[PDB]
Parts: sequence; C-alpha cells; structure tokens
Amino acid sequence: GHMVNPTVFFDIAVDGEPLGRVSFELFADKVPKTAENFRALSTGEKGFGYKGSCFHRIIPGFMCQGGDFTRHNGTGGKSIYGEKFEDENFILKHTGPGILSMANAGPNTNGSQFFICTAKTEWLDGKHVVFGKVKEGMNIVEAMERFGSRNGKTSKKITIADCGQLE
Ligand SMILES: C[C@@H]1NC(=O)[C@H](CCCN)NC(=O)C2(/C=C/c3ccc4ccc(nc4c3)[C@@H](C)NC(=O)[C@@H]3CCCN(N3)C1=O)COCOC2
Ligand SMILES: [Cl-]
Repeated sequence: GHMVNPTVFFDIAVDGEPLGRVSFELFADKVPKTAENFRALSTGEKGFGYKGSCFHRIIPGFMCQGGDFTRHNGTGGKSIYGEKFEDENFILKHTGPGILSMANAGPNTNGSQFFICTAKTEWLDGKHVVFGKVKEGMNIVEAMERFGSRNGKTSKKITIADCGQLE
C-alpha cells in the first residue's frame, strides 16, 4: 500500500545517564533518498550508523548538530550510498524548532551529519535539505540544548545511546 513516512527514535544520554527519547517523522514522500539514508543509519542495518555517536556542536537558540559517527567531531561521517550524495530538493524550509536537516560542506555533499533546529533558521533555506521533524520529545531536545554554549562546545557528553525505527 501507500508508503508511510518512517518514524525513527533516538534515546539520548548525558554523560551516560538517560535523558529521554526524541522521535522524528522522516518525509520520505518529499525527499526519499535523504529520508532513507537517515532511516538506515538510525537502524544500523548497513553495519554502521548513529548508535553510540555524539552531538558534537550545540548552540542554544540555534541548533544541535550530530551524525559524525566516524570521527566524533564534525570532520567525519558517511552516507549509506558509498559516497556523499546530492541535494535532493529544497521543498521543505527551516520553519522553526524541531526541523531536521542535513549538514553539508557545499552543494551536493550530504553524508550522515544532520542538525535539529531549536529556532527558525531561514537563512539555511535552499542550501540545507530539510527531511524530517521532531514528532515527540521536543522537550528532550530542549533539555539537550541546555548543555550547549555560544561556540557550540558541549558541557556534558551528549550521545545517542540507542536509536532505531518505530511503528
Ligand atoms: C556548515 C556545517 N557543515 C559541516 O559541519 C560540515 C560537515 C562535513 C563533514 N565531512 N563541515 C564543513 O562544512 C567545514 C566546516 C564547517 C564548520 C565548522 C564549525 C562551525 C561552527 C559553527 C557554525 N559553523 C561551523 C562550520 C555555525 C555558523 N553553523 C553551523 O553550525 C551549521 C548549522 C547547520 C548545519 N551545519 N553547521 C553545517 O552543515 C569543514 O569541511 C569543509 O568546509 C567547512
Ligand atoms: Cl557527513
């Protein structure tokens, strides 16, 4: 039947202590290639992915960035496609808190890194691909946000202790 947009979860920890769960709707109807990458990295089904990775940069009143599961600092990451992949489209905009969007280093350089907005970031429209939104647990993202700083260094270690796909 009809494709149902996937739901994925992250169970977040702070210095190894459970914080709570954030779940996301992935807009596979609009950005299928991008949604699928994040979905598969969340389940780990290719043999690599987000489980155990950290949020390396958190700037309160802006965004939380993660997904660098290879180098843990924003210098690494890889997609499920064997290479960075293209910007699918820019249909969806950075409208406010909870938007899930791809990090990149130029046109057509999507890997695994992503960010969760904690504010409207409209200046990123048209250059970062929006592919999902927080469904439940925006309060958990707001709690994470408190451990960021102006320059984005976190004051506690913020990890994805577990992640996967929901019904
Ligand atoms: C611009 C950045 N890109 C990267 O982090 C990439 C990842 C490349 C992995 N191979 N990495 C990159 O683009 C490079 C580094 C970017 C960098 C490093 C530290 C930063 C500290 C703060 C900020 N931006 C920063 C950007 C603020 C202004 N913006 C952001 O943090 C945005 C918010 C939206 C998501 N995002 N970062 C990115 O996509 C390193 O690789 C070559 O181009 C620049
Ligand atoms: Cl990446």
